[PDB]
Amino acid sequence: NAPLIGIDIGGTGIKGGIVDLKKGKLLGERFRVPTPQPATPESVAEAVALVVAELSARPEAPAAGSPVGVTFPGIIQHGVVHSAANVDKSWLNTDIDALLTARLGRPVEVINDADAAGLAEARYGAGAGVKGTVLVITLGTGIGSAFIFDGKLVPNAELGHLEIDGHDAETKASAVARERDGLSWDEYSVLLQRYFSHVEFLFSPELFIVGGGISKRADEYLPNLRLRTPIVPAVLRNEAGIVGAAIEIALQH
Ligand SMILES: OC[C@H]1O[C@@H](O)[C@H](O)[C@@H](O)[C@@H]1O
Repeated sequence: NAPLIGIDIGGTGIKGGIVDLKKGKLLGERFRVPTPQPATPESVAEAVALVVAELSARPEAPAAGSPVGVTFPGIIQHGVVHSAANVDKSWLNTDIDALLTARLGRPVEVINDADAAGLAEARYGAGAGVKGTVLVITLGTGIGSAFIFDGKLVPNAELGHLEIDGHDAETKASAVARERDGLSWDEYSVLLQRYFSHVEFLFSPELFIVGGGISKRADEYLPNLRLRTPIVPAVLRNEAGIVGAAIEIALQH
């Protein structure tokens, strides 16, 4: 049926795509603009507007007033941001749905970035057909987590902020932390063994799906892990957030 525009707000880039929910893929190429710095509500709103404007002008674009799905790296409750771990703190308590709807001139509904990735994996990726608890852990600027149960999203799980060995988990195990501390893939594997085995004890999941940029290098560390839970890289990576954002619109509507 009718495609929907999905927007993924990341630390280094704000990208979007026209999503065909029938195939779980994008129509045409994804479009990206640099994440403004500082990334404030006002600057980010402008960047999102540019991405949406570009996609809306394409022949394969959905109706001009169709709702747009957008991701954000934080807790989202009733369109309001409740955490801003790696973004400007001015985002806290910001009604992002209202902010973007006003700027774009069409309905906009935001969802956590990891949650969106989870919806996508559950519907079109490594989580399809898997019942029970499925945890999608994304490794990038921060550590994101989508809690899926029986194919349904249990919203806003922030497992990247579990405390492990005296530290906020992502401060030591994010993709960024790995480079900052000069860790080899094997040393990083030690940190991940600790993280996943801990989360495994916390939830006894049926499956772990690893997302985020460096999940593309999963063969460098997953083979070293010794878990009771099967663990595989995510099917969608560069487009997981975009697709998941569109899925959320559909589910809500
Ligand atoms: O972007 C990945 C994750 O980073 C964490 O620091 C944020 O708290 C999460 O909301 C986000 O999903």
